[PDB]
Amino acid sequence: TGRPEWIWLALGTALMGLGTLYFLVKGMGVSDPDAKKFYAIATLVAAIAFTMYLSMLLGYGLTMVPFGGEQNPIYWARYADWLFTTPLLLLDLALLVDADQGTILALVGADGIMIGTGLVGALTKVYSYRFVWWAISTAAMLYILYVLFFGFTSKAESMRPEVASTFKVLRNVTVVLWSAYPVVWLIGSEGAGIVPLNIETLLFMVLDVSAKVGFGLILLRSRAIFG
Ligand SMILES: *C/C=C(C)/C=C/C=C(C)/C=C/C1=C(C)CCCC1(C)C
Ligand SMILES: CCCCCCCCCCCC
Repeated sequence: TGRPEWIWLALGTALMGLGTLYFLVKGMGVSDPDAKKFYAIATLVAAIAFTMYLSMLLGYGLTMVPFGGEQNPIYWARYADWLFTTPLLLLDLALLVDADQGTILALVGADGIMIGTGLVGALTKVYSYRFVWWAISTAAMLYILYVLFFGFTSKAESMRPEVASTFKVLRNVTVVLWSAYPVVWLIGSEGAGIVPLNIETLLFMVLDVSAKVGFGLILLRSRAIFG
Protein backbone atom coordinates (compact mmCIF):
# COMPACT_ATOMS: atom_id res chain seq x y z
CA THR A 1 0.00 0.00 0.00
CA GLY A 2 2.85 2.40 0.89
CA ARG A 3 0.89 5.33 2.29
CA PRO A 4 2.63 8.80 2.67
CA GLU A 5 2.21 8.69 6.44
CA TRP A 6 3.69 5.22 7.02
CA ILE A 7 7.03 6.98 7.57
CA TRP A 8 5.70 8.60 10.70
CA LEU A 9 4.13 5.38 11.92
CA ALA A 10 7.34 3.32 11.36
CA LEU A 11 8.88 6.17 13.31
CA GLY A 12 6.25 5.94 16.06
CA THR A 13 6.72 2.20 16.36
CA ALA A 14 10.52 2.66 16.82
CA LEU A 15 10.44 5.41 19.45
CA MET A 16 7.93 3.42 21.53
CA GLY A 17 9.40 -0.05 21.17
CA LEU A 18 12.61 1.56 22.24
CA GLY A 19 11.05 3.49 25.14
CA THR A 20 9.16 0.38 26.28
CA LEU A 21 12.46 -1.54 26.48
CA TYR A 22 14.43 1.11 28.31
CA PHE A 23 11.60 1.33 30.87
CA LEU A 24 11.34 -2.38 31.22
CA VAL A 25 15.00 -3.01 32.07
CA LYS A 26 15.25 0.03 34.38
CA GLY A 27 11.99 -1.03 35.99
CA MET A 28 13.17 -4.56 36.75
CA GLY A 29 16.11 -3.08 38.56
CA VAL A 30 14.20 -1.09 41.16
CA SER A 31 13.50 -2.57 44.59
CA ASP A 32 11.11 0.03 45.97
CA PRO A 33 7.38 -1.01 45.28
CA ASP A 34 5.73 2.37 45.39
CA ALA A 35 8.38 3.41 42.82
CA LYS A 36 8.24 -0.10 41.29
CA LYS A 37 4.69 0.35 39.99
CA PHE A 38 5.42 3.68 38.35
CA TYR A 39 7.70 1.50 36.27
CA ALA A 40 5.24 -1.20 35.37
CA ILE A 41 2.67 1.46 34.48
CA ALA A 42 5.12 3.09 32.05
CA THR A 43 6.37 -0.15 30.56
CA LEU A 44 2.73 -1.03 29.87
CA VAL A 45 1.70 2.42 28.60
CA ALA A 46 4.52 2.45 25.96
CA ALA A 47 3.90 -1.20 25.09
CA ILE A 48 0.22 -0.70 24.14
CA ALA A 49 1.12 2.27 21.91
CA PHE A 50 3.72 0.10 20.43
CA THR A 51 1.67 -2.87 19.30
CA MET A 52 -0.93 -0.34 17.98
CA TYR A 53 1.41 1.95 16.00
CA LEU A 54 3.08 -1.04 14.47
CA SER A 55 -0.14 -2.78 13.69
CA MET A 56 -1.21 0.43 11.87
CA LEU A 57 2.21 0.52 10.26
CA LEU A 58 1.01 -2.87 8.95
CA GLY A 59 -2.36 -1.77 7.58
CA TYR A 60 -4.67 -2.61 10.49
CA GLY A 61 -6.94 -0.30 12.45
CA LEU A 62 -7.70 1.69 9.29
CA THR A 63 -11.14 2.08 7.83
CA MET A 64 -12.92 4.24 5.24
CA VAL A 65 -15.81 6.31 6.57
CA PRO A 66 -18.05 8.11 4.08
CA PHE A 67 -18.90 11.77 4.63
CA GLY A 68 -18.51 15.05 2.78
CA GLY A 69 -18.89 13.02 -0.39
CA GLU A 70 -15.56 11.29 0.05
CA GLN A 71 -14.44 7.95 1.31
CA ASN A 72 -12.49 9.23 4.21
CA PRO A 73 -9.66 7.15 5.77
CA ILE A 74 -10.16 6.89 9.55
CA TYR A 75 -7.43 5.27 11.71
CA TRP A 76 -9.33 3.71 14.55
CA ALA A 77 -6.42 1.78 16.06
CA ARG A 78 -5.77 5.11 17.71
CA TYR A 79 -8.78 4.96 19.97
CA ALA A 80 -8.01 1.40 21.07
CA ASP A 81 -4.57 2.87 21.92
CA TRP A 82 -5.88 5.91 23.85
CA LEU A 83 -8.67 3.96 25.51
CA PHE A 84 -6.20 2.21 27.86
CA THR A 85 -3.23 4.55 27.93
CA THR A 86 -4.97 7.82 28.88
CA PRO A 87 -6.68 6.50 32.08
CA LEU A 88 -3.38 4.88 33.21
CA LEU A 89 -1.46 8.14 32.75
CA LEU A 90 -4.18 9.80 34.86
CA LEU A 91 -3.53 6.96 37.27
CA ASP A 92 0.16 8.10 37.25
CA LEU A 93 -0.89 11.50 38.40
CA ALA A 94 -3.47 10.21 40.92
CA LEU A 95 -1.02 7.92 42.78
CA LEU A 96 1.37 10.87 42.92
CA VAL A 97 -0.78 13.30 44.86
CA ASP A 98 -2.62 10.59 46.77
CA ALA A 99 -5.99 10.80 45.09
CA ASP A 100 -9.18 9.37 46.63
CA GLN A 101 -10.90 6.44 45.10
CA GLY A 102 -13.77 8.69 44.16
CA THR A 103 -11.69 11.16 42.15
CA ILE A 104 -9.97 8.30 40.28
CA LEU A 105 -13.24 6.64 39.36
CA ALA A 106 -14.47 10.01 38.05
CA LEU A 107 -11.36 10.83 36.03
CA VAL A 108 -11.47 7.32 34.49
CA GLY A 109 -15.21 7.33 33.84
CA ALA A 110 -14.92 10.74 32.11
CA ASP A 111 -11.86 9.47 30.26
CA GLY A 112 -13.89 6.55 28.94
CA ILE A 113 -16.41 9.11 27.74
CA MET A 114 -13.65 11.17 26.00
CA ILE A 115 -12.52 8.26 23.85
CA GLY A 116 -15.85 6.56 23.38
CA THR A 117 -17.46 9.69 21.99
CA GLY A 118 -14.25 10.52 20.14
CA LEU A 119 -14.46 7.20 18.28
CA VAL A 120 -18.21 7.39 17.64
CA GLY A 121 -17.82 10.89 16.32
CA ALA A 122 -15.04 9.65 14.03
CA LEU A 123 -17.22 6.88 12.55
CA THR A 124 -20.31 9.05 12.01
CA LYS A 125 -21.56 9.65 8.45
CA VAL A 126 -23.59 12.75 8.82
CA TYR A 127 -21.00 15.48 8.61
CA SER A 128 -22.48 17.89 11.14
CA TYR A 129 -22.92 15.11 13.81
CA ARG A 130 -19.31 14.09 13.69
CA PHE A 131 -18.80 17.53 15.28
CA VAL A 132 -21.45 17.04 17.94
CA TRP A 133 -19.52 13.96 19.10
CA TRP A 134 -16.18 15.72 18.90
CA ALA A 135 -17.74 18.42 21.19
CA ILE A 136 -19.09 16.21 24.04
CA SER A 137 -15.69 14.53 23.96
CA THR A 138 -13.69 17.80 24.24
CA ALA A 139 -16.02 18.87 27.05
CA ALA A 140 -15.08 15.65 28.86
CA MET A 141 -11.42 16.52 28.33
CA LEU A 142 -11.77 20.07 29.64
CA TYR A 143 -13.42 18.53 32.65
CA ILE A 144 -10.48 16.19 33.27
CA LEU A 145 -8.04 19.11 32.80
CA TYR A 146 -10.12 21.10 35.20
CA VAL A 147 -9.92 18.45 37.99
CA LEU A 148 -6.16 18.05 37.44
CA PHE A 149 -5.52 21.74 37.33
CA PHE A 150 -7.79 22.75 40.19
CA GLY A 151 -8.30 19.67 42.37
CA PHE A 152 -5.07 17.69 42.08
CA THR A 153 -2.98 20.82 42.36
CA SER A 154 -4.72 21.84 45.58
CA LYS A 155 -3.77 18.36 46.72
CA ALA A 156 -0.21 18.06 45.40
CA GLU A 157 0.57 20.57 48.09
CA SER A 158 -0.06 18.10 50.91
CA MET A 159 3.04 16.44 49.51
CA ARG A 160 6.77 17.11 49.68
CA PRO A 161 8.15 19.94 47.50
CA GLU A 162 9.85 17.32 45.38
CA VAL A 163 6.44 15.71 44.76
CA ALA A 164 4.49 18.88 44.14
CA SER A 165 7.44 20.13 42.15
CA THR A 166 7.31 16.98 40.03
CA PHE A 167 3.51 17.08 39.73
CA LYS A 168 3.58 20.63 38.41
CA VAL A 169 5.81 19.58 35.46
CA LEU A 170 3.79 16.47 34.45
CA ARG A 171 0.63 18.40 35.04
CA ASN A 172 2.07 20.99 32.61
CA VAL A 173 3.04 18.45 29.95
CA THR A 174 -0.54 17.04 30.13
CA VAL A 175 -2.44 20.37 29.86
CA VAL A 176 -0.35 21.50 26.88
CA LEU A 177 -0.27 18.19 25.03
CA TRP A 178 -3.79 16.88 25.72
CA SER A 179 -5.31 20.11 24.54
CA ALA A 180 -3.62 20.13 21.14
CA TYR A 181 -5.35 16.79 20.43
CA PRO A 182 -8.87 18.13 19.87
CA VAL A 183 -7.50 20.88 17.68
CA VAL A 184 -5.68 18.35 15.43
CA TRP A 185 -8.68 16.01 15.06
CA LEU A 186 -10.77 18.88 13.83
CA ILE A 187 -8.50 20.51 11.17
CA GLY A 188 -7.37 17.16 9.78
CA SER A 189 -8.86 14.00 8.27
CA GLU A 190 -11.55 13.30 10.90
CA GLY A 191 -12.82 16.88 10.94
CA ALA A 192 -12.36 19.76 8.41
CA GLY A 193 -9.82 18.03 6.12
CA ILE A 194 -7.55 21.06 5.96
CA VAL A 195 -4.46 19.15 7.16
CA PRO A 196 -3.73 16.13 5.00
CA LEU A 197 -3.17 12.72 6.55
CA ASN A 198 0.64 12.39 6.50
CA ILE A 199 0.86 15.62 8.44
CA GLU A 200 -1.81 14.46 10.92
CA THR A 201 -0.01 11.18 11.73
CA LEU A 202 3.09 13.32 12.07
CA LEU A 203 1.48 15.60 14.66
CA PHE A 204 -0.18 12.68 16.46
CA MET A 205 3.13 10.88 16.65
CA VAL A 206 4.81 13.89 18.22
CA LEU A 207 2.06 14.38 20.82
CA ASP A 208 1.93 10.63 21.52
CA VAL A 209 5.64 10.07 22.02
CA SER A 210 5.95 13.38 23.91
CA ALA A 211 3.04 12.43 26.11
CA LYS A 212 4.02 8.82 26.85
CA VAL A 213 7.73 8.62 26.56
CA GLY A 214 8.57 12.24 27.34
CA PHE A 215 6.20 11.88 30.30
CA GLY A 216 7.66 8.58 31.48
CA LEU A 217 11.26 9.78 31.37
CA ILE A 218 10.36 12.83 33.52
CA LEU A 219 8.31 10.82 35.98
CA LEU A 220 10.50 7.72 36.40
CA ARG A 221 13.47 10.13 36.66
CA SER A 222 12.25 11.92 39.83
CA ARG A 223 12.74 11.28 43.56
CA ALA A 224 9.01 11.46 44.18
CA ILE A 225 8.30 7.91 42.89
CA PHE A 226 9.85 6.47 46.06
CA GLY A 227 7.17 6.34 48.78
C1 LIG B 1 -0.80 8.67 24.63
C2 LIG B 1 -2.01 9.35 24.27
C3 LIG B 1 -2.52 10.45 24.91
C4 LIG B 1 -1.94 11.18 26.10
C5 LIG B 1 -3.76 10.84 24.24
C6 LIG B 1 -4.53 11.90 24.60
C7 LIG B 1 -5.70 12.04 23.72
C8 LIG B 1 -6.59 13.05 23.89
C9 LIG B 1 -6.49 14.14 24.96
C10 LIG B 1 -7.65 13.00 22.89
C11 LIG B 1 -8.71 13.86 22.72
C12 LIG B 1 -9.83 13.90 21.73
C13 LIG B 1 -10.71 15.00 21.90
C14 LIG B 1 -10.71 16.10 22.93
C15 LIG B 1 -11.91 15.20 20.93
C16 LIG B 1 -11.82 14.50 19.57
C17 LIG B 1 -11.28 13.11 19.62
C18 LIG B 1 -10.04 12.83 20.54
C19 LIG B 1 -10.25 11.38 21.12
C20 LIG B 1 -8.83 12.82 19.49
C1 LIG C 1 -22.87 9.55 30.24
C2 LIG C 1 -23.18 10.48 29.09
C3 LIG C 1 -23.85 9.73 27.94
C4 LIG C 1 -24.18 10.76 26.88
C5 LIG C 1 -24.81 10.23 25.60
C6 LIG C 1 -25.09 11.51 24.81
C7 LIG C 1 -25.66 11.25 23.44
C8 LIG C 1 -25.96 12.60 22.79
C9 LIG C 1 -26.41 12.33 21.37
C10 LIG C 1 -26.76 13.60 20.62
C11 LIG C 1 -27.11 13.24 19.18
C12 LIG C 1 -27.50 14.48 18.38
